[PDB]
Amino acid sequence: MSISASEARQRLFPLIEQVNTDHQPVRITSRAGDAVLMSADDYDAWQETVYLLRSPENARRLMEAVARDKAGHSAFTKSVDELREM
Amino acid sequence: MSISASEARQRLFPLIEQVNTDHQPVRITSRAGDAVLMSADDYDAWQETVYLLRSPENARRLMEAVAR
Amino acid sequence: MSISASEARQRLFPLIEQVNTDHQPVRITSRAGDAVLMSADDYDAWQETVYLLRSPENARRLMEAVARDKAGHSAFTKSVDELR
Amino acid sequence: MSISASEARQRLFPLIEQVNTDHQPVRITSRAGDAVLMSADDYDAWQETVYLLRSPENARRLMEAVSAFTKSVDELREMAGG
Repeated sequence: MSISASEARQRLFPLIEQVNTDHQPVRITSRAGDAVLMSADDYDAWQETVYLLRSPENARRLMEAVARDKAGHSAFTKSVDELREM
Repeated sequence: MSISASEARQRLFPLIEQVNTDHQPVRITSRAGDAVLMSADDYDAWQETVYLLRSPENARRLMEAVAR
Repeated sequence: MSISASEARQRLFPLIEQVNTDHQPVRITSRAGDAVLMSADDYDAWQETVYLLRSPENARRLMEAVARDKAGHSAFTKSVDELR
Repeated sequence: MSISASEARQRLFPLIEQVNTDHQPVRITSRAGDAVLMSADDYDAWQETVYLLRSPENARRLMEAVSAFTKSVDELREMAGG
């Protein structure tokens, strides 16, 4: 979860499998500054949902969609549970 | 809507049905500060979404799930 | 810690000053439904600051702009002065 | 503007430098799946500001961060810290 740009340039393939599995960002350090590698799905999803949050009513529309079905229930309970653990 | 504090005071109960129905906030003017009246479900969903947005993976999980 | 709509309609004015002085939203419970009353400023800032994070890269520019706000007009003029 | 991991591997050092100079993220595509590389300072601002936004008070404070009067603040400051 933190490594030199030097160790990361060798190890990009497994770092990318990594961020896409455990969904944990990787800090890459460097003399010319530090960087974060992350799952590109996660990042994109994060942007696109903030895109939809133009107002409280959209946040409400999101929660409902989540309340609609059993897969919504699953995904939302796991998120709250993640939260509850930290 | 967009009204005065006295206008908002006498009209307060229909304002609460209005907010719970059209989900639009109501801007109340007063020389003591402006205020917004919004539905409680809207407020709670907004604040909850923002809290859940702490983890980016959560967004991806909100997304994947609606699409189920 | 909520208040009934009837108590709210009564005390609207002091509720309004108070939502703006202490900036804490008040929850209103009624037979007509539930509401939250908060300052227009908290509400505008909530919506706009989220809109700005549409690009995660705005976060740092928000942080720095607010830092330049707290610095004062003072920091600017000195910048201007350091010269060619 | 996405590059292959095989490209990212080659110019990893200038890429890290770019991301931090430009304050723009880079999308890396690879046989191992997709990633986004971003300045660490800016990832951090981003996680922190979303954390702060839970609260509408903190949000207000991000919007609203902001003489003879101002003179005397400076005077008191100095008096209080000298």
